[PDB]
Amino acid sequence: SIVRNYKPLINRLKHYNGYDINYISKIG
Amino acid sequence: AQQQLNKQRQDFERVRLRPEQLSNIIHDESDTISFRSNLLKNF
Repeated sequence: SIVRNYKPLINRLKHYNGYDINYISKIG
Repeated sequence: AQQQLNKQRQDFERVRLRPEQLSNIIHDESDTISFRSNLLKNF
């Protein structure tokens, strides 16, 4: 027998406030 | 001959009051301050 483990979700922040402001700032 | 004195004054003042440009004019901070980069940093 083997156990099936579900490991919860750990994430790093992708955007700053829903947006990535580096690219937005370039284009702006 | 008061016109000759005036021409001399003009030649002197054109050299004296001429503004420097794209050169040793080097500015301090508060002139070369980027508002965009500070706004991004603070964001």
